[PDB]
Amino acid sequence: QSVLTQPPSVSAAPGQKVTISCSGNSSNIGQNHVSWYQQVPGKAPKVLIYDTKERPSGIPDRFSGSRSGTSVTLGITGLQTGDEADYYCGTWDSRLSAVVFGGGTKLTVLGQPKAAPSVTLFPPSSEELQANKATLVCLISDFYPGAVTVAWKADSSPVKAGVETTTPSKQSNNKYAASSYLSLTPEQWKSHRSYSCQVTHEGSTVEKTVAPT
Amino acid sequence: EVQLVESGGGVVQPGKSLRLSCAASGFTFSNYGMHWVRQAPGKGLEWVAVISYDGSDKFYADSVKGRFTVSRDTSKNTLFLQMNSLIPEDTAVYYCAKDPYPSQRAPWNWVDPRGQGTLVTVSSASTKGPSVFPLAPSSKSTSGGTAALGCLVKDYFPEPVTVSWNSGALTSGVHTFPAVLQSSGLYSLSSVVTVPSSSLGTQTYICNVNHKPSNTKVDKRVEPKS
Amino acid sequence: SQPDPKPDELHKSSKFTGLMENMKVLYDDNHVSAINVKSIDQFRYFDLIYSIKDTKLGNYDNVRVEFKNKDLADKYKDKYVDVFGANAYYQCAFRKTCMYGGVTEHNGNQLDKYRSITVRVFEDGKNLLSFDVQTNKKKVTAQELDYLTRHYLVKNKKLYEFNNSPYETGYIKFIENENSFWYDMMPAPGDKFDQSKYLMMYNDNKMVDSKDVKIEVYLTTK
Repeated sequence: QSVLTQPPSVSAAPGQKVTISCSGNSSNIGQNHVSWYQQVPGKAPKVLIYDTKERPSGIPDRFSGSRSGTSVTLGITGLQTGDEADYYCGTWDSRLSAVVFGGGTKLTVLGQPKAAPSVTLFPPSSEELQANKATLVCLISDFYPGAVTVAWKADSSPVKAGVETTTPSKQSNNKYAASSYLSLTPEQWKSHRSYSCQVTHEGSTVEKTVAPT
Repeated sequence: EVQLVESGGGVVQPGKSLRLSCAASGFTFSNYGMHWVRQAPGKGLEWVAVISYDGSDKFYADSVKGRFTVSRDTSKNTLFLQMNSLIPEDTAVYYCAKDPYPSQRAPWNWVDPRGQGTLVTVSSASTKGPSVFPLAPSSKSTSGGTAALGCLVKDYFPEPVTVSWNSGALTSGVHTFPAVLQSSGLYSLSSVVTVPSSSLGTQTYICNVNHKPSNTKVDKRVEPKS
Repeated sequence: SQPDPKPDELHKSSKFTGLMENMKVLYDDNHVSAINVKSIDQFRYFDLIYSIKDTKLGNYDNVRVEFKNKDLADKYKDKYVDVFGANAYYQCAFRKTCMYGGVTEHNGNQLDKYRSITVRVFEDGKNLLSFDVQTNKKKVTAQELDYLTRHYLVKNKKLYEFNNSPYETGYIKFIENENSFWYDMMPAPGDKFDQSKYLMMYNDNKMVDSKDVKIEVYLTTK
């Protein structure tokens, strides 16, 4: 997936502190100093840390950087709501002759209790089946913080083909919503005992199942 | 103060070409190397290319090697990115970034993006109205006193689509979800309303779907199955 | 080939309590340079006097170049040379100024185009950035390359400041065909900085070939 590895998400209350780890190879992080970039939702990325610990002008000393071997760490103390953003580590990779980024870490500044997702799964409609098509609709809502992963199952086996999932989006109540669609032929739908939509959130899982009969 | 302004993006058919420009000001352009970095919607940062301060070094990401070329013109203080044989996976906002220090060579361990970027969209999709399918309430699973029903709004382009229920008379318990962009280049969206299960026999539920770009306006009745 | 620095050998900036500006001025814009000049006088047996005019922008019209021994002074006494070095205004005996080495024969030493040398900078063992310095000499003194490298670092990485340095230690290493030597970039411990004694490390007039010399800078943080 990503050349550099960082956790998908982290969260804490305002005034608390968090760390974000970033790990790599002898070809990038074991060789080079690392930089960090923050991207406020809907805005452009900007440099947050460079030379593994230095702050550009305008970045407060609440942000700090540190190194431990083949991994580096970004520290944020006195968390403020404006710190809610995506954070990326970056460095040069001499094997690839490219600057490589981590996959990014979504930081949430907690403003309400964490909420597990509510999941509704719809089977293909009769009208769509008569049109020789079939779509499974998994609707995910009211989860906080807004980070989920979705896995589908045919009977009990994983299925990855034909899965399209939206990125989580903020609802009006500050919780998040997402949806996942699984496209099947009517024969595959009829052939299996059941299909399942399984949503993972904050290390815990919610799953719904539908059956042709 | 240093300013970078990206431009040139737009909608492009797959296999076609596009040239991006980054106008630089506030610093001695020819003293600094320049980078291109892109970000697909909802995904992470991806470095594209670098051209050194003197133009002798040009390095590319593997995903764009042989298709993209970085160029540079000192006189107009402009960085360019020529993109050939564009594919849907190239859809992204493209940002230019300047070397922090003059006369740099590899390794570039950080870059300084300062612009708002320019959006390029590689899609073969054309205007298309959606098919509207009912998401019927559960047949026997009266799992409580309430039931969920909806409408699947399938395979339309471009955005947006609006959904109401019962010509706006039903707004409580309605959740319309943001659309998904499929690999076909077409959007699909779903709207769901939670209603008392006792009222399924009596109350009629109709989802009102409007897709103005395709002159598609459909009221689809959603009825229980069996 | 000089052995690389041992642990605790390098000067620590924290143990120098004087003004780091006195180090910084040696590697700022004001440097002495002259092209195709011949020595006019001799103060001592191991020095040469040159008539270098920079009276428009600089502020010294006669300069004394001190060498390690009589042989170096004799070698360049009657020859037309290029001079490049960092100047010590502090006090010698010989307005006026002094320097050490930085003298190369003029005839046959110029290239048509400027040659770039890539400096590789490390901080705490990991490379920080790389950048180019330029020279148009086939044979260049290590002093000229050292000045160009540190001048960039002062301007761009705050290598020396008025009060302190953000780096605890630093040495610059020159490599020429598996043979290397280095200079300590930090002042000696104490509350005074003797500029003349520090710049004396250049008096050997050490030269490298610009074609294949490699420059590495190793820095550490507090």
